[PDB]
Amino acid sequence: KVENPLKSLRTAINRIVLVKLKDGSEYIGKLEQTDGTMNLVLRDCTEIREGTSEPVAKYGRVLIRGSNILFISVDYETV
Amino acid sequence: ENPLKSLRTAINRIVLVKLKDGSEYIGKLEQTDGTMNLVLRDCTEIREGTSEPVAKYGRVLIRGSNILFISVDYETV
Amino acid sequence: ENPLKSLRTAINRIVLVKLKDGSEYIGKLEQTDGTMNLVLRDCTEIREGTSEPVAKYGRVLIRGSNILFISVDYETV
Amino acid sequence: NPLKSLRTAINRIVLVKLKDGSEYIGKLEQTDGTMNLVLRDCTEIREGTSEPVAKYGRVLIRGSNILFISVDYETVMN
Amino acid sequence: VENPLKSLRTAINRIVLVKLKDGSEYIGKLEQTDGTMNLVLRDCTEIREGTSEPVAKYGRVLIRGSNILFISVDYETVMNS
Amino acid sequence: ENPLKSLRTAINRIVLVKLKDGSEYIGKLEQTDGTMNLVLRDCTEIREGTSEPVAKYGRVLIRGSNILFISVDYETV
Amino acid sequence: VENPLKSLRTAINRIVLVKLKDGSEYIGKLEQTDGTMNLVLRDCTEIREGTSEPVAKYGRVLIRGSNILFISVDYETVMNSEK
Repeated sequence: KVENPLKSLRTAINRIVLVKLKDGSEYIGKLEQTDGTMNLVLRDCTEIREGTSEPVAKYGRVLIRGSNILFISVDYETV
Repeated sequence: ENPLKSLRTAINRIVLVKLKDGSEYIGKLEQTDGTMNLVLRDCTEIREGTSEPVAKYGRVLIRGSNILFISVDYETV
Repeated sequence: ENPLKSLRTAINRIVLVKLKDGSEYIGKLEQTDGTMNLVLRDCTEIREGTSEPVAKYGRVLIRGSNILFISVDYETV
Repeated sequence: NPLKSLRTAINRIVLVKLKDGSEYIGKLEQTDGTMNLVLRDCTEIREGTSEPVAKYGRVLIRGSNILFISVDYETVMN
Repeated sequence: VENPLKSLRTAINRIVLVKLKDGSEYIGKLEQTDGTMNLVLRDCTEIREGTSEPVAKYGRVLIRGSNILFISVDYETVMNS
Repeated sequence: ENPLKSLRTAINRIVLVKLKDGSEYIGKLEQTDGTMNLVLRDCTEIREGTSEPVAKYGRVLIRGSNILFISVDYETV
Repeated sequence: VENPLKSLRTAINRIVLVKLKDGSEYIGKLEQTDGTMNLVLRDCTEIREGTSEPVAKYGRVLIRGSNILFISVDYETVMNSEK
């Protein structure tokens, strides 16, 4: 079957991803929805700071605007 | 399962709207457009943690173009 | 529903406009537009947080793409 | 509608504020749907005053960078 | 009357001034423009507060119209004062 | 003759991506498309001149509209 | 005489300067171009303000036309002041 960047976004549904917006902020959540424009819907969204033991704020269920995203960590693994 | 009807399901509830400014706002969502244009009843700007209320704007119309994200169920307390 | 119809209901009233640079402007709304191009009267710039006019501009055509939000029902005084 | 309010001020002085917050005045000649303007005798005046900074002559201002345009400057004369 | 792009198109073979989004100004001799306000200038040099300096020569440059604040189409008349 | 068809010659290779943040990231390019969206494996953030990584993000989807330039083969050897 | 984007294609194999919106300048030898001003460069070297002194080597880069301020076509001869 096919493989394209945007399909790989659609395959990350129901798993834990990191989204980095353009302001430099990073939010971890359980990916639930996507679209072509990269509009995300996440569950248990938590802002984090790199370094640090992850969370610094919780936002619950969040609709993210694809226009403002820099990248998406498709399968975020803490090791 | 569209990312947008999740938004329009959140109408009549209290939402958090963050903008590129890092500016966060909280208010009862009334109306919603496909380009994520927003109207909020009782929209008070809140700093992050802080104190919360910073400025009370009443009913605001928010351009969708300038939004980072929207916490659709921001009765997260 | 439709968020921009909420803009045609503020005409001939005072509104507050937050622009992208963060500067705020009060004035009386006259005409509107699809691109949220606004025309205000007695428009005075006020500084972030306060109600103090630091500059008055009179009748002002505002470009819509540079607007953060519009406080539609700025009675709240 | 707004963009015909703009044409009211043809051959009259308007004030234009760009995204970087720099303000410019000059006599409006020509406009279009994206608010691309043409001004004569363009100057930088400094905010609050009408004391020039830089003269620029006839200028074409790209519309997307415009914060606002005060079409009825020159009545701020009063 | 009117069509802002036209005043740009009659400015060919003239000395113009371009203020870009980075906030810097340049002068040069205009040579090619299009509908997207893309500019081709000769003898381009960065520009200042008053008269006009030669801070940095960039020669023959193509200027992407999407990042231009404005263009002064008769700048020679200006620095002829 | 096409700038983008030089990008797809870099798949499975290590490239450097500088976002508009100025922030730069190295990683094995896996997937691309016409919008210059990229998928990197072992995406790590770097500071030019230094050896230590700023952050590890693993397999990353990079949105194409926020990229400055792609070093479509970082031969640092 | 002709059309801006096309004058960019007469600059293939030349040393050109590219300034991005952030303000950083890069020097390299132009390979491939398209309508949206997307570029491919060899010898891509970031140079410091106005000078011709290298600060970072990037080799072959695909540059996004969206983020360009300008392109100094044939930049080679424009190295009078130094080298």
